[PDB]
Amino acid sequence: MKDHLIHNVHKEEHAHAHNKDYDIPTTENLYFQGSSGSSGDMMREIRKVLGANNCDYEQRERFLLFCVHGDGHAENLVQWEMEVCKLPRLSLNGVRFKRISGTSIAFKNIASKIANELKLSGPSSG
Repeated sequence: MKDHLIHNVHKEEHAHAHNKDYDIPTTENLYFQGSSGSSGDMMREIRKVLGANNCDYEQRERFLLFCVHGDGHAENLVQWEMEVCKLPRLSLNGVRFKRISGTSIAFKNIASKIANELKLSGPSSG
């Protein structure tokens, strides 16, 4: 069971709401929205961002990739896993950012960027 044939199905919808009214918990996890097709593309696209930001990743599970950023040393280094999943409630591939190690500051400052590239929501701390 190997995908030998290519498949490019892009969709474009103009139905959404522009409002800043969300309820985020106090836990240590960030949320984002902005799928680029199917749960698969997510992996491909996402990874693309890392490579661009001199960031490496270690695939663990079919829908699990160990993302990591490296600038110069640990202080700047940051490890986080990105799992791709979809729920009926939100009905939108919810990409959760789990900080395995490193620092919050860098963990966020970088989390905000990745989103920009993946045309993801891009939530901030207000």
